[PDB]
This record gives sequence, structure tokens and C-alpha cells, in this order.
Amino acid sequence: NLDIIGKRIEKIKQEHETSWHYDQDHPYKTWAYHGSYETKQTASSMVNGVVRLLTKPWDIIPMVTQMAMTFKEKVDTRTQEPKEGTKKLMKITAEWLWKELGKKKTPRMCTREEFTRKVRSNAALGAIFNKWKSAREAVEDSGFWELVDKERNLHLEGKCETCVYNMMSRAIWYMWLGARFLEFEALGFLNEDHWFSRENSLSGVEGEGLHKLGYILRDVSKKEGGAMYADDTAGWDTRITLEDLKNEEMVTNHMEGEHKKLAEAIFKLTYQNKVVRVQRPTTVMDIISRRDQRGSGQVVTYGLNTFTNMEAQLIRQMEGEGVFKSIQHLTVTEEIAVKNWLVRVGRERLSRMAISGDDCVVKPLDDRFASALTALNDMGKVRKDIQQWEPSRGWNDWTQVPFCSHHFHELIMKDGRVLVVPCRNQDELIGRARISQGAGWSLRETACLGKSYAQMWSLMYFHRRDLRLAANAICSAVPSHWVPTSRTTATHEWMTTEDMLTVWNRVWIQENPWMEDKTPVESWEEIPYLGKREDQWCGSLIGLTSRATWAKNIQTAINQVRSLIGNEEYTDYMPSMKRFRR
Ligand SMILES: [Zn+2]
Ligand SMILES: [Zn+2]
Repeated sequence: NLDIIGKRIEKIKQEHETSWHYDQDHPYKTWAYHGSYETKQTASSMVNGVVRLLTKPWDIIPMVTQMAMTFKEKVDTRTQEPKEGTKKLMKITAEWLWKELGKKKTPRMCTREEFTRKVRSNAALGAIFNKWKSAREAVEDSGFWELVDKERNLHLEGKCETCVYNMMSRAIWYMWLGARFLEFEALGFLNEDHWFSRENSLSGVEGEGLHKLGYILRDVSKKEGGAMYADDTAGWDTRITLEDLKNEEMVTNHMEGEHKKLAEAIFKLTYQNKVVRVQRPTTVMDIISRRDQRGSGQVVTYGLNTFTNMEAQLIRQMEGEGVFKSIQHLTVTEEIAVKNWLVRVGRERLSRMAISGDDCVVKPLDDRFASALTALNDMGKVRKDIQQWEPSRGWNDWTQVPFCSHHFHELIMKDGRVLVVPCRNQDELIGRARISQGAGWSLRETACLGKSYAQMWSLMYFHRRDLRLAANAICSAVPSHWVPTSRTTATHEWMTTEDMLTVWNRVWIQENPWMEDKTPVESWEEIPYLGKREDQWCGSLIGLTSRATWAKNIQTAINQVRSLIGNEEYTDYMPSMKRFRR
């Protein structure tokens, strides 16, 4: 408690010594409360006018239009201590999993140089605005790095002064850039060196890309076993136990020298003990603490969520296969059985899963998995939208399974080659492309964000009639040489000024390991769509009068946007489609 967090607490006290007060009407039950001080401040979702002017039929679809308008009683809940049998299963599995992940990788520190290059091309590193304006500026000033130095030597000394969380089913904890550096220095290797790649982790999909995920689920489907299970956890980040944070910290067992000590400090001082500032309207800032739940950077959060989810799902597989009988207590011979299962079939069982942070798909040995719930519930990973002891419902068809907000279609090209393509309800895709985040967007910057969405649709969602047409319209309406942008950036092959047919060939044919025949595609007309009825099932407006008038009159919409942007060099991409090709 207060020895590890006191100094952070003491320091904040004094920068608002005029305002400090132990409020007696504080709302916190599960968070330790420490005090309050004076503040007054809040970024809402703005419409992208380039995308909206070129998607007129969707102006009357509430599922699209409502997306642009507008639980903190889950961050204030408490998960119970798992039983001794559960704690043993987790410690054995975590020990084995770090060794497997470490067999072909070397833990290492990430560098000021690496951190600097990141900030100078806009990665979402969840920092705050004070002393310098942006992250770009702090990184060039040696004063910052002296602040970083003071904190760093404090961490070597087992103490913390400035690593404090700022709060804002989504809750995002920003820290100052300095704290973020020290986190990246110690733990950035997990992401920078692809510890959760599929090649390295067998269950993971880190760096795959949406073009690969369907083929990965189809490969899992080829395994002998039961249904495919895709159970979502209710508020994953809020169910991370102190026991989970201690098994995650065992990655430090693979480290040495300075790095080992820097990583141990991040886990001890910032993860297993946290200090947070929260805005309360009654407007004060509350300084609250707790030991458990997830609050790291979003990129370290991804890797440790993937790790702990891989661990949880192997244990659920062990329960289904009868490896242990009860979570109350592991016998000595059950430990040896668990250890032996991991050595004998561990890697095979990892290959039966696709895991992306809190999201999983599991094809177990058989359907005993469906009712194997005691370890999963006791670890605190309670399933969303099903009663605690009701058996899981599995999927019989890999094309039905939800994963990373998508499902996947098998689509046969006119030449017999097989594409496995990503898909989701088209209202969600159009509604997201119609939204920008933040202020001071020029017309040019708004156009270049529209072009990013359009090129993503050409690469990932070409099989949806409405999105191929809208993508071609947006790319016709935005000057041909303007570079696609995004303020928060998986593999993003659409972020390029290269011709999209050349990029399509490189991704779906040349690089595709599932595609044996490498014959390039010569035109967009060779590239197939879903069935017309399947396109409608997934939200197409094909067949509506509104959509027919939009498609027929698209050159008028393209010309409206060109007239707003002004006299620039444009390309007509509409004749790449059969119906505009005269
Ligand atoms: Zn610190
Ligand atoms: Zn679909």
C-alpha cells in the first residue's frame, strides 16, 4: 500500500496544496480514495463531409446516422481471489507459456531512438498535454530526457514519483509521455519483436492483418474436434486479478541486468499498484488507487491480454479433457499430469486457437469444453450474455464464427482460385467512415481521411457491391496524388499512393501463402462479389430505388465534391466497373 504509492500521492498533494480536501461524500467503494482538488474541463465525433456527400442513400438509415451522435460502474467492481487449485493451474501454465514464447525470441530494452521515431509518425501512445505542446516537441528537448532520467534512477531504487494514470465498455488511462517511455523501454519488445505473431505464439495473430484472419480460422476448422467456441468475456480489463498480474510479471524471469530491474519496477510500481486521477462533476479531480485490473499502455495491454487469454483458454481445454478434477486443490499427481499435458500436447492445443487480446476462437478436442466452466468462472473470466453455469453454444461453420468484429466468407474467383474475405454489417462500415476524431481538420485533411477509408474498402471489402462503388467514387473525387492519412493507425496496406489493383495483386495473390497459383489479375472485373442475396444479408442496399439512383447518378456526386475541393488533378476510377465501362 502507501509506501509504494505515497510519494506519487505526496507530490500531487503539493501542486494543489491550496485545494486539498478529504471529501466524505466520495463515490468509491472498491477504489482506495486519497483526496480531491480544483479543475474544470471536458472531444466528440465530427462528420467526414467528403464520405457523407458520396454515401447519400445512408443519410436516411438510422443505424448509420445514429453512430455520429452523442460502464464506469464496472471499473468500480471487485473480482474474488481464485482457489488454490486455480492459482496452481495458472502459475504452472504461465511458467510453461513464457518459456515457449521465449524459445525463439530474446527480451531486450527498446530505445529513446525507437521511441522518438514512433512519435514522429503518429502512433496512439496515450500521452497527455503540461510544459511542451505535443509529444513531437518534448522528444527533441533534453530537459524531458532529464525528467525521464530522474524517474528511471528512482525505478532502479524501487520507487516511483510521476507514473500516474489519468482516467477518461471502454475506459482509457493516459499517462505523461515520460511514464509511457519507461513502459516502452521495459516491455515494448513484446510488440516490437512480435512475441504474439502466429509463427511465435501458435494461438496469436499479432501483425496478421484482416486479409489473413479468415484463412487462419479456416485452418483451425480443418483440425479434428468439436464446435468452434467464441465466448466474449464481460469487461475483460476489469476481471484481471492480482494473480494474473503476478503470472504476467514472470516474463522478467527471462530478462537480465538493468532490463530485468526496469521491467520488475514497471510491474511492481505501475501495474500491481496504480495511482489514478478522475474528473468528478460534483468539478474536482479524485486521486484513487488499487492493486488489480488492467491499466497499462494500450499496446502492452494487447500483448498481456493475449498472454493471459491464451493461459485461461488452455486451462479451460484442460478442464474439458479431464486433466484435473477440481479447482479447490491440485493433488501432487495432478500437477505432474498438467505439466505432462503441456509438454506432450501444449503446442498442438495452442494451434487450436485464434486469440487477439480479450477476443478468442477455440476448436477443442470435443464438446466437453462447452460445460467446462469451473476454472474459467473462478479465474474471474465470466462470459458475456449467458448465465454463469449454462454451457457455451458453439459454431458448426467457420464462416459463421465472429472474430475481431468480423465474419469471413469463402469466395470463388471466375478462374477457380479461392479467396477468404473479411466482412461485417455494411451499416457499421459506412457509419465508421463517416466519422472523424478531433478538431482543426482542413478540407484537404478530411479528403485524405476519406481516401484512406476508400482504399481500405477496395482492399478488404471489394466483394461488397456498395463499398466497391463508393470506394471508386471517393478515389475519383479526391485528387489522385493526395496521400491518405489517419490520426490513429494491424497491417495497413491501403495507406499508400500506389495503384490499388497492384496492391490487391500483392496482398491477395503474390504474398498469399494459401494461393498456390500466382497468376496476376489484370482488371477489377476479374475480382468477384459475394452472391447478391448474401450481399443483402450483410446490409447491402442493392435492389432499393435510393441505391439505384445513387449508382446511376454517381458522376454528379463526384462532381459536387470535386467542385468543393477545387481545380486539382483527378482520375475517373468509375470505368474500372463493368456498368460504367460504357
Ligand atoms: Zn514511476
Ligand atoms: Zn458478410
